[PDB]
Amino acid sequence: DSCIQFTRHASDVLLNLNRLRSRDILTDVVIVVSREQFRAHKTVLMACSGLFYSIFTDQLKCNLSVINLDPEINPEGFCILLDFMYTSRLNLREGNIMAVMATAMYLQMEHVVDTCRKFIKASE
Amino acid sequence: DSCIQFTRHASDVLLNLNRLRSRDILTDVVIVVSREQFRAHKTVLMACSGLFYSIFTDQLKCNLSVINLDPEINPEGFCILLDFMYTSRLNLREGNIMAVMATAMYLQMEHVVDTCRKFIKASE
Amino acid sequence: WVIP
Amino acid sequence: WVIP
Ligand SMILES: O=C1Cc2cc(Nc3nc(Cl)ncc3Br)ccc2N1
Ligand SMILES: O=C1Cc2cc(Nc3nc(Cl)ncc3Br)ccc2N1
Ligand SMILES: [Cl-]
Ligand SMILES: [Cl-]
Repeated sequence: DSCIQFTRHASDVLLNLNRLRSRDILTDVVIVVSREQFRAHKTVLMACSGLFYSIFTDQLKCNLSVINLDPEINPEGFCILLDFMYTSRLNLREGNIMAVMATAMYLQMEHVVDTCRKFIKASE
Repeated sequence: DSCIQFTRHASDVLLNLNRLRSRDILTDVVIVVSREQFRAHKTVLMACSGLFYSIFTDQLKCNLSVINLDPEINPEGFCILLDFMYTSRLNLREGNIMAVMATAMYLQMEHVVDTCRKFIKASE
Repeated sequence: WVIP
Repeated sequence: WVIP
């Protein structure tokens, strides 16, 4: 086509979706990770995670307001990944890398799994 | 912070939200523009438009499944802008620029209004 | 704005 | 991935 493109549009959209998340505006699901609860937008979760895409396209699970993750999932690792979904920024640290990688594999977040594998390989 | 950032994340999120729109997955509102209807995600509309942000943060309108725009709004101009919201690409043409600019002013989409004003100024 |  |  003969379209023009606004370079910052995608980043500005995500920044606004994160602002809605911070103010708990139009969040439509609670993700339960053991004793912790995380409110989010189903559409953002699906856009970032192969697991959430599969969950919310299911004819029964699409209507659930609460999703319980596997008990092996670490709430801090989930929190780091939820923040990454809404910001593009990943708080990857020596102390959390194993939990973040395990959570990203479970959530099917391929690019996160890739950088975790590379950061681990560098320290061995 | 000491975060790392994935450059393409925001673009990939928006691409996936557009895929959900194309398959009519988790759309939660119909925007009525005269005889035409447009299905969308309230969160994406709010993230792109000052008017939709104001509408869906209203304690009564947040719960509406149908929103009727002003009868002066052109359905083609709205369609072009809805596509821009989900893609960052704007199909701006000599034949549609007046309708697109009028629709972007109504929707409160400041960057679109700005490029329309500049493209009009160049042709005068 | 750019030519994509 | 980059240093933002
Ligand atoms: O690593 C990742 C990230 C991700 C996101 C989605 N999400 C969607 N995929 C498609 Cl094709 N259409 C709409 C949506 Br929402 C699917 C798989 C994966 N794997
Ligand atoms: O030209 C534009 C585009 C736009 C988008 C929003 N959307 C939001 N703004 C804020 Cl501050 N927080 C969350 C959301 Br969603 C507000 C105003 C405008 N004007
Ligand atoms: Cl990822
Ligand atoms: Cl805009």
